Amino acid sequence: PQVELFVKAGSDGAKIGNCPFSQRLFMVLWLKGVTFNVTTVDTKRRTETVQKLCPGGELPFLLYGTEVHTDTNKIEEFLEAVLCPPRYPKLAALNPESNTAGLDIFAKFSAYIKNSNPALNDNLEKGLLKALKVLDNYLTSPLPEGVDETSAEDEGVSQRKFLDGNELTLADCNLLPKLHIVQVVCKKYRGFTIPEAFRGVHRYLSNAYAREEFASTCPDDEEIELAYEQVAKAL
Repeated sequence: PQVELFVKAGSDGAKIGNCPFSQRLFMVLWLKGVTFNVTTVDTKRRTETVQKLCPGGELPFLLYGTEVHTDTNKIEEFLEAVLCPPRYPKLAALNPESNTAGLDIFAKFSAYIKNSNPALNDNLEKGLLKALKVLDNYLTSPLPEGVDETSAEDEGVSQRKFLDGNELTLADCNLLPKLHIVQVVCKKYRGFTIPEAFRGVHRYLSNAYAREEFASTCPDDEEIELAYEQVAKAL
């Protein structure tokens, strides 16, 4: 069946807008290997076709054949269920812990970036750093080794590329768009970076930036920053 993902447009009404849900679903479709369209929607000037498909204005939404699906979590679950083996790869993580690691970071970032009081900034910075460290601990703790790596048993070096192993999973599709926003926005508006001491987080992001499924689905830095001009507050 025809597959079409509709996502909120950015500042010019044409490019993909900042939205971690849009990027998540783009990543899931890309990783499945299915043929699909991505189309943007300017909410201030929606096309007639879009107004008829999604009268309620929900975004992102997915057209699968002639049927419209809304709610990012429900869309993802649906895609995982219908684009399944043997024709398409299963993308669900094998370890439930992969689906909870780092889940709290984005809301801690939001609280941090939306604050304007200088002293309170420092409490919020600590909350964000603690959440990033808990993710770092997950990324540096071992999981069963994939069949394409033998270093753990051969040399004593346990390593993996992503949250759950050496392949991108649904968990990474949720988390990576959010971490990317955290990075770009915190650098711009706070001069804050994820500490180099968090090796797990840095190795993960390096490995992810080397995959087009992630790198190519990121909005450009200026667009992300622009989307935060009425969200981020100056101290």
